[PDB]
This record gives sequence, C-alpha cells and structure tokens, in this order.
Amino acid sequence: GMTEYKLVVVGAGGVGKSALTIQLIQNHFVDEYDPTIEDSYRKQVVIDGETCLLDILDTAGQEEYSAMRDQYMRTGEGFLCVFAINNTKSFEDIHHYREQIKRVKDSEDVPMVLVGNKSDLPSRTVDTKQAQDLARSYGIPFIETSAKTRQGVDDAFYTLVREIRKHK
Ligand SMILES: C[C@]1(c2nc(-c3cccc(N4CCNCC4)c3)no2)CCCc2sc(N)c(C#N)c21
Ligand SMILES: Nc1nc2c(ncn2[C@@H]2O[C@H](COP(=O)(O)OP(=O)(O)O)[C@@H](O)[C@H]2O)c(=O)[nH]1
Ligand SMILES: [Mg+2]
Repeated sequence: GMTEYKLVVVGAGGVGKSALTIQLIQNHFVDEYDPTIEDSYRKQVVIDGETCLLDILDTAGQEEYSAMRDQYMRTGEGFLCVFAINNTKSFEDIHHYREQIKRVKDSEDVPMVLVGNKSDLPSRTVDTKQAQDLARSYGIPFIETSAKTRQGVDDAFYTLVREIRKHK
C-alpha cells in the first residue's frame, strides 16, 4: 500500500510556514496567506522512486498546551522547525519548539529538520554557521530554503520523510 507520512510545520508566525507548504502543494509562491489559518494538505510525491502520500499540517495561532492540542501534535511523525534568516527572534525560538515536540512525542529522537527560510533575501541576521551549528547540537539536518524561488523546498520535506523512514 501507499505509505502516508504525517509532517508538521512549526515555528514563529511570519517565518514562511504557509508559503513553504503551498510551494510543496501548489508549486507556486504565495506571498499572502491568512496567518491564522491552520490546516492540513495532502500530496502524492515520488521520493526516491516511491510514491508516498504526504499529509502536511501547517500550524498557526497562539500557543496552547491543552491535552487536545498535545494529542493533535502527537499525530505528527516528523517536524520542520522553521526560522527566517532575517529574523533573529525566530531563530532564538527554535529551542522552544524542539522542547515541546520532544515532550509530546515523549522521545529524544523525533524526526526533525531545521529550516532556514527566506534565503533569497539579502537582509540576513542569522549566520549559516550558527544555524548549521544548532542543527549539529541537536543531531539533525539543516536545510536552507526559499518559498519564493523554491530553493530547498523538496530537500526539507523529503529529508524529513527519510528521517521518519530511518526512525521506523
Ligand atoms: C505547535 C507546537 C508549539 N507551538 C508553540 C508556540 C506557538 C506560538 C508561539 C510560541 N512562542 C514561543 C516563544 N515565546 C512566545 C510563545 C510557541 N510551541 O510549541 C509545536 C509542536 C509541538 C506542540 S505540542 C503543543 N501543545 C503545541 C502548541 N501550542 C506545539
Ligand atoms: N522573500 C521571501 N518572503 C517569504 C518567504 N516565505 C514567506 N515569505 C513572506 O513572509 C511572510 C510570512 O509568510 P507566511 O507564509 O504567512 O508565514 P507563516 O506565518 O509562518 O505561515 C509573508 O509576507 C510572505 O510573503 C521566502 O522564502 N522569501
Ligand atoms: Mg501561516
């Protein structure tokens, strides 16, 4: 049968979670997507010759640590932790997202990828070395993306599928 992979995109508001998700789903850059919309989107993709079904949850809204929200995030098999390379605060928030994923999944080795988005912009404030070194501290991959040009979009999502495959 066709394997379905449940992927969750997390990170601060404004980092480009919806833009990255829509680039994967529509193959189009969407510069405007209601920042309050949290929803899931499916796509069949060929990753290493295998057609698999991706189910992408694009998160949104304020933090809520209820039993119901934890139950819903626990359905995720892998997580993209996204920051924007021109927003230092979004990068400094990454550790909080990683800690919450580890808590709900009750595991130290949840499939996860660090994503530095907005790589097309010249206003960089987070050095690539700092981001690579954070991924190394966590023992995860780091992917540089741009939802605008499509740089790294398949690399981010497909690496996460490969991290789920190795974890199973
Ligand atoms: C979605 C997620 C999550 N979202 C946040 C979140 C959201 C908005 C702002 C912030 N800010 C951090 C920096 N300080 C200001 C608040 C943090 N944290 O984790 C990440 C995945 C696992 C789980 S489980 C659970 N109950 C969550 C929630 N709600 C989550
Ligand atoms: N230049 C550039 N702008 C981006 C990129 N991704 C998102 N944006 C912009 O960043 C803002 C936030 O994007 P959005 O996808 O709504 O972020 P979300 O709140 O994390 O879902 C919008 O103004 C987007 O046009 C990207 O890779 N490059
Ligand atoms: Mg959004």
